[PDB]
Amino acid sequence: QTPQATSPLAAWLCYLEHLGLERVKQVAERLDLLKPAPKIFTVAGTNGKGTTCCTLEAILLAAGLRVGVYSSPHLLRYTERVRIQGQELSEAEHSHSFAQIEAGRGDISLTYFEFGTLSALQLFKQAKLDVVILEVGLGGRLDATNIVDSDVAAITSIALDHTDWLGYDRESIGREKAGVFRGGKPAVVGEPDMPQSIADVAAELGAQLYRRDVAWKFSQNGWHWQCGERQLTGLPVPNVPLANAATALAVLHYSELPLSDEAIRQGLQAASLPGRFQVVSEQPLLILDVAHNPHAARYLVNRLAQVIGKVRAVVGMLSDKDIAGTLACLSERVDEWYCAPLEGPRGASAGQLAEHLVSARQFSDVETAWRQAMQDADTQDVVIVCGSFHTVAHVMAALHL
Repeated sequence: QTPQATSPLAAWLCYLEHLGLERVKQVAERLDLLKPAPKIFTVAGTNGKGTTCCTLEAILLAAGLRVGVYSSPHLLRYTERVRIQGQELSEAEHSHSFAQIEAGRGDISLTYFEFGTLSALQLFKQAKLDVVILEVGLGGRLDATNIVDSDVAAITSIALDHTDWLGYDRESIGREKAGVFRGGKPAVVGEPDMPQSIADVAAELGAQLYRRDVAWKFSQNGWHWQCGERQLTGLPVPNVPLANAATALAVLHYSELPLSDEAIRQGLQAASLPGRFQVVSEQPLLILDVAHNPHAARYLVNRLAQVIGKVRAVVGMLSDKDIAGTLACLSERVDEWYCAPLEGPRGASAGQLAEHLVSARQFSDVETAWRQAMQDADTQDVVIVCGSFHTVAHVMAALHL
């Protein structure tokens, strides 16, 4: 049955779970959703989209602007996906927005993500925003967020999130992501090892390509961000990866928005996202991180090295990830492994994780694994929960965050 505006959000999510861009575009046109705010930033990338967006948001809010952010996936609540002024909306607002998309689409079928994307646009449109930040779901060219013409588009990073396959490489991934670029608009690339396909697409489109280590760069007791002969010096170090903060500053720079020193510094000091190298406790140090590929794992290993005792990892992953690569990378720093299954046909068993490891413990579920790691942990240890949004979410639910 079809839910209504007054139905619980959970009933809407069940309906949606049971569901090129021509179809989602046609619905957005019917509902005048293509221009949610006067300034739109679209952020693609394999990793770092979340923390790039949260840095943009923090600086723009510090500047006194009205800002919305659309991000995905979520940890505990669907409502995490749409932030306005840094905050989540009520479930009721979501149910009402979904009902408007449902009425509005008529006979046109939409996917879960298209539906959620149109709902977000509708929420943003009503909120009288200055700037909307759209995190791409997957890829770029064919993502629902690509129906909106952005003022600035960015690629945060290029990395392989899946296993070997013909024709699947940095070049193929890059090409699809570059689909978010627009003719005559800044195309910011925060990946330092940029595939050529990104430059080729930018060139076919007529976008203005602005690459890290060509057009702008950064270096790190603050840090510096430079673009040509101008720089910001002695910036505060944020609680996000500096590469992503730097991509955010590049977006802001090429947008030409007026932004004070105070807004930049306050935003950098505020920027953070749950589950992105999130310290939840000390002695022992408990960190939650949604890393689920080798590139994300590399950053995690580097951070772990500087918080220096044993490192105990609580891990669960989806079966279609590069499990061998991610676990090989983490294994550079992880001393003790606590493996758990994730539920459903899409979730890897604990045995599927353990086959890539030597000494691994296997548990019935992530909470159980995590509790055993915390029991085993000495005060000098680090316990890192990682592998998937799902793994992190199970521990956050257990901790009642």
